[PDB]
Amino acid sequence: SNRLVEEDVLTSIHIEEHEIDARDTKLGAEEITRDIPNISDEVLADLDE
Amino acid sequence: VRLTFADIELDEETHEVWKAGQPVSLSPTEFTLLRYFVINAGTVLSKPKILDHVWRYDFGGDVNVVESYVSYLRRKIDTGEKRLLHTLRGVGYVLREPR
Amino acid sequence: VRLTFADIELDEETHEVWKAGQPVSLSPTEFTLLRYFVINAGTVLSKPKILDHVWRYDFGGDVNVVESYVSYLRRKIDTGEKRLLHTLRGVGYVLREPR
Amino acid sequence: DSEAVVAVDAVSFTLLQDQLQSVLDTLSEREAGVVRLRFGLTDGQPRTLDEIGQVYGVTRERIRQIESKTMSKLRHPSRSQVLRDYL
Repeated sequence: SNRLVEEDVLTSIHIEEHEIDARDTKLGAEEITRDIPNISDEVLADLDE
Repeated sequence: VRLTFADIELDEETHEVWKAGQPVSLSPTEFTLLRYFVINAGTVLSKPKILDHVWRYDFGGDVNVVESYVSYLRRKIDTGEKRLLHTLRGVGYVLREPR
Repeated sequence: VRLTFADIELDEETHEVWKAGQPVSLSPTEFTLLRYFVINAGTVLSKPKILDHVWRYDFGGDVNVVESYVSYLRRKIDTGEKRLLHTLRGVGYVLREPR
Repeated sequence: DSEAVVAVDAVSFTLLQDQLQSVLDTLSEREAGVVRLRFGLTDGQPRTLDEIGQVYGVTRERIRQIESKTMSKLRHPSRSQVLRDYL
């Protein structure tokens, strides 16, 4: 019945983790920065500097 | 909007440079090389992609031209034997304050 | 609304131009060149945008005519060898006070 | 396999080539040929101005002027919007 959906009787909180590493390279260094090429702004709204 | 690094400073409008506060006159293409160096500060520069982006793709000359141009950049601003414009063997050059 | 820069004064109504308070007579095409040159003071002006904006797009003449124009501007206001309207090799000319 | 063709960017490149051909054909034929051999589209090598002069019987300054005409007309928003989308 929809009561279970509405009353949150059977609902689970699920958490995932996403690792990402910037490492040294012969090309130089990879930067964790907002200087991201060719991107819009509505998708840049929710990022810190 | 002027782009600065250590003791070299650039104004994007009238294409001149200050070295430690002293204005310096420099050649146009040599200035484009310096513009590449500052626009990719801290990242190593290799002769090929330097040739690819800065220079026209029609360049049929030899490879000594870029080495000579780096020599001019050295004798103009980094006159010291050890210089902020370090060179990598087979990997080219880089703008970096020495540690 | 009169356009002033250093010692050059211009009135957009009757198109009279003053150099250090002295009125000078100036040609219409050179008047448009001077108006553009003040309106973009502090930014280098190279020839291609000069023919693009100031002059008509049907202009089929050589590139020496604008050089003669800036020559008459040189002999008109800044007659000195060092002048407010400086030149750049390959990037045309610019009007700024020398440093 | 990084070297494998994406099979999506290939069709995109072909349609971009079609758009470029349409845009160039919309321009005048002399300008289209000048820019085509200037950036080496139809052949493998872009060419310097003197080659353009030898193949069109003009001086290199005239080729610089026609190139100025080319990118001036190419900044027209009719082409600018229709091509800028392709990125």
